Parts: sequence; C-alpha cells; structure tokens
Amino acid sequence: KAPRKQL
Amino acid sequence: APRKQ
Amino acid sequence: KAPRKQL
Amino acid sequence: KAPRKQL
Amino acid sequence: MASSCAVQVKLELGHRAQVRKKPTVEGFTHDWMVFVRGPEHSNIQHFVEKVVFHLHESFPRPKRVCKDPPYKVEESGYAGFILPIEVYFKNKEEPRKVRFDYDLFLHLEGHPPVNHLRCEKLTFNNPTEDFRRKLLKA
Amino acid sequence: MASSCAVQVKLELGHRAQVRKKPTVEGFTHDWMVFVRGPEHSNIQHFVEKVVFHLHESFPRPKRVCKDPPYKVEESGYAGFILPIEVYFKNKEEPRKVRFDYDLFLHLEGHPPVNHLRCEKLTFNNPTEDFRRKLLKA
Amino acid sequence: MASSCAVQVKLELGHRAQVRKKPTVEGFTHDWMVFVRGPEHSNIQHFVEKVVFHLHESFPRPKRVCKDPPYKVEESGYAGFILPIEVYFKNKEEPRKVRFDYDLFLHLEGHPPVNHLRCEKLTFNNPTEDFRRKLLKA
Amino acid sequence: MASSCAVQVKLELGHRAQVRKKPTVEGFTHDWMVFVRGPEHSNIQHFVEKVVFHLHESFPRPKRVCKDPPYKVEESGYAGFILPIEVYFKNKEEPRKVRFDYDLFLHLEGHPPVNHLRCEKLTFNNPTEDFRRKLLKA
Ligand SMILES: [Cu+2]
Ligand SMILES: [Cu+2]
Ligand SMILES: [Cu+2]
Repeated sequence: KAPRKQL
Repeated sequence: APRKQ
Repeated sequence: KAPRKQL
Repeated sequence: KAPRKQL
Repeated sequence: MASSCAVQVKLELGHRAQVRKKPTVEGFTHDWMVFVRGPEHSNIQHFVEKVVFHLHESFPRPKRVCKDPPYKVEESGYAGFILPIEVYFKNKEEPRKVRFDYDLFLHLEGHPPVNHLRCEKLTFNNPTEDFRRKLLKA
Repeated sequence: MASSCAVQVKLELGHRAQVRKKPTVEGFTHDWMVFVRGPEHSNIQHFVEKVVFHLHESFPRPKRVCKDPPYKVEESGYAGFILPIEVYFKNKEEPRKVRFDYDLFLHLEGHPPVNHLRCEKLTFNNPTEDFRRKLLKA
Repeated sequence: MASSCAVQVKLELGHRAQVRKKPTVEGFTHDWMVFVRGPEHSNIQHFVEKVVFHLHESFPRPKRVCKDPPYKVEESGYAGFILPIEVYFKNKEEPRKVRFDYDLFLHLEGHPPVNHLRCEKLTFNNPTEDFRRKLLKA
Repeated sequence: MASSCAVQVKLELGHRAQVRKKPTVEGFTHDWMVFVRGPEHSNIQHFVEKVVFHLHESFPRPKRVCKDPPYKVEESGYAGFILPIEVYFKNKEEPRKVRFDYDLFLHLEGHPPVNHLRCEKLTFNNPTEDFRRKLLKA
C-alpha cells in the first residue's frame, strides 16, 4: 500500500 | 509585609 | 529640554 | 581501507 | 513547512512603591505605580493594541485599560497583591493576548522604597507578515 | 531593537556510490551521484538560486553548476574526496551563499553500496520581507 | 538562581528499507536497517549508555538492545510499523532517557528504496558538570 | 559538535538621581548614584572581577573602578551624560569584557525623582570548566 502492521 | 491576597 | 552635557 | 584522491 | 519564522519581542513589567509622608484621608499608607513598557528605545505601540491591569476588588474601577502609551496605573493603597496584566496585540490570530501575574509587592515602613523590574521575552511562531511588520517596527 | 525574525530552512546533502559491474575503459571503478535537496519533498528552488559542486581537479570541468532542480551531479570515478558544495540564495544581503565540505566517500568492492544522508539547518537572522516569503514557500 | 546552562547535542535517527529481489523462506518481501547516530565526526558513545529499539510484536525478541556503537538493527519483514526508540544517557539524574516514535516505513515494489533521515535536537538544562563533559566530548 | 554549552547570567544596570536643594558650593543641583548588580540579590562577585564606570571628563579621576561589591558610584553633578560601563569577568578567555552605554539622565525639580532600572542578559558560548563553575554559583 505500503502496508503497515496491526496496532 | 501586608498582602490582601 | 534637560541638562544633558553632550559629546 | 578505501581509495582516496590525494591532496 | 517545514520552514519557520520565530519573531521575538522583549517586554518590561515593573512597579514603584513608596510610603507617603502621611496617610491619605482614607489612611492609605503607600503610593504605587505599575507599568508595562518596551526596552530602550523600542515603542511597542506598533504591535500592542491595549494593556489591561486587573487591580484588586477593593479598588474603584479595578479594571484599568490603557490603549495608548504610557501603559501604567497610578494609585494609592495599604497593601500589596497579585496583579493580573493582559497585553493585547494588533493581531488577528492566536495568540491575541498574553497574561502575566505581576506581584505588586510593598515593603514595610522603615525600609527602602520599591523599584522592581521584570523582563519578559515573547516568541511568536510563524506570524503573518502584517503582524510581523508591526512586531519589527518595535 | 529589540525584535528579530529567525527563519530556519532545512537542507539535505547526500550521495550514492555504487561499484560498477565492469570498470569503465578510462579505468573508472565506481559510479556515484551527489545531491542537495529539501527534506520531505520541499521545493528549495524558492530560495535557492543555484548549487555549485566543486569536484576534484582530476575531473573535466570540475566546477559543476546546477541552477534548476534537481541539484545533483552524476559521474564515474576511482576514488573518494572532499567535495566543497556552495548553495546560493535569492538573497540580496549577506550571506549570499553557504558552503559545505561534503565527504564523497566510496566503499570497497566486497562491501554494500553507499547511500548516505546528511542534514543541515540554515538560520537567517532578520531577512528581508521578500526573501522571507521565498524561504517560507519551501 | 539566576543563571542557567543549556547543553545542546545533535541526534540522528534514520532507516534504510529495500525490497528483496526474491522474498525469504518465510515470505518476507523487504530488507531494512534502522539506526541512531551522531552527526558527522562525533561519537555519541560518550554520553549514550545504551539504545533500545522496540520492534513490532511479530518480531522475536522485539526488544533489541544495543550497548555499544553502532546503534543499529537489521531485519527482514513484510510491513512497516512505529518503532519506539529509547536513548539512555550516562547520567545519574533526570533525564536518563529520551523517547522517539520512529516511523519505520517501507515502500512498495516498483518504487525506489527507502533512505530516510530524521534529525533531533536535545537540550539538557543545568546538568551536572561530570555528565556535561561527556555531552561536550561528542 | 554539538558540543554546545550556553551559559546565561542576568545583570541589572540602574541609577538614582536625587535633586538637591539647595545646590552646592560648586553649583551641583543634583546628586546621583549609578550601579551594576545582579537581580534577586545574586552575588555577581563570583564571575565579575571588576566594574569600571566611565564618567564624563569634567570629573576628577573620570575613570572610576569598583573591584569589590557593591559596584556603585555615588556623586553630585549638574548635568546628565552617556556613561560607558565596562564589566570585567574572571575569565582567561574571550570575551574578557562587556561594554554598555548607560544613559545617566536626570529630571528637573517639579518632576518625580529618578529610580531607573535596565535589564541586560549575558550569554557565554562554550566557556571553560573553570569560570562556568563561577557563573552558576552566581
Ligand atoms: Cu516516503
Ligand atoms: Cu527583594
Ligand atoms: Cu524610570
């Protein structure tokens, strides 16, 4: 997407 | 020394 | 208007 | 280590 | 952004406090005068709209407003107190005013008179160029 | 006065240094590229007149001049060196330029390529009004 | 007091993030490295005791601790995240640490690799002169 | 770099100018006192070696030197003048001295007495370990 991690 | 305060 | 010497 | 331009 | 203008001006708040020769009709022991001024020579008139002195409730018209220099109030009293002072700028954005809580303190009888000076720095972050022009004319 | 504008702009100095697959015939081993730009995609072109890269004497036309973005130099070489960079402003008053001694260093053939970044903050004290809006457009 | 020292040190936070030519056996698309360093020719080891990188939960040993320079972490992954970095100081007084929320972002395949630099200014007010010398040794 | 200590001390420059009636043998209408001290009664004796008041040429020994506290000059005169004050510090390094152009003004009879105060801030960039130990004790 850039993709990001879950928080 | 006097203060009203 | 006052006594100020001067340089 | 690494090459340089001499001055 | 990211770029930034930071305009700094200097202000001076202070007060005198003498004992009279003899107390008033109401038996006021002291004479005092508090002020807000620029440093020599300046002229804060360019960016300052009005200064508001908040005297104690025991004063008639305790809210004294000076919108032209000199920014001062002359009075007689018996005691000292905390005096909130508000400086309003010729500004259309925040901050439109700054508040100082000035300690207008008195000294006792048989003691030297009062002459206190308190210097304050003001920092405006990215002001408009019109207000900046005012701040820089000071 | 006492009043002052302190405008701060940000600059990025950096360079890439890759080892060629096959050396050039002239014999050069590396390919590098050195640049000057604003961080986070700032258009420094607003206040930057031109950027001048001073290469080593070994290079033909060692004085490279970019007066339009991107402000960068691409070459091929065999060694690293100190590369004086000069950034000229749309100033009219001192300082008209700023100089950095940039270390254009190279890595060895068995080591990973160079991707170096260097940050520089510029501070202009009491600039003119026209130069200010240029600085703040970045 | 009235007197005060403000000791200023420069810190640099940055990260490189490259797409792998072929993903790892676990399916990781990216190669990245994150670091904390000082500017140019300055050793921050003089006043830095340790640097702690707090990786995302997915990473094993998410709490990585660097005791000596270089203060870096190199890993492989599939996504970016917020990486809390704590820089511990060699003083016995407050503050012994500073915290930054570093944005360790990646770029997609078919985009240029990531090379990001972020500079941070640290201001220590009235430190002990023992701790102060280390700050100045950098 | 950095490597940056900025040490700040505050000074208070002021003067009283009391009118005297009747005038003296020599025709001195007034008698005044000018001084240099630290705010909130801080012992500037620690970082100040001596203060030198430069009176007008009319005075005998125009160059007046206070090497011990208080740093004051009491005298009688007929006129006001710009009074150069030089503050010498207990440093072995530049700057060895600071100079202010103090305005010693007087009011006529029928106008309130003089009790003037002036703020001056001094910033020393990167002092030695010695001297700094004095400035903060001041
Ligand atoms: Cu990006
Ligand atoms: Cu006092
Ligand atoms: Cu006055």
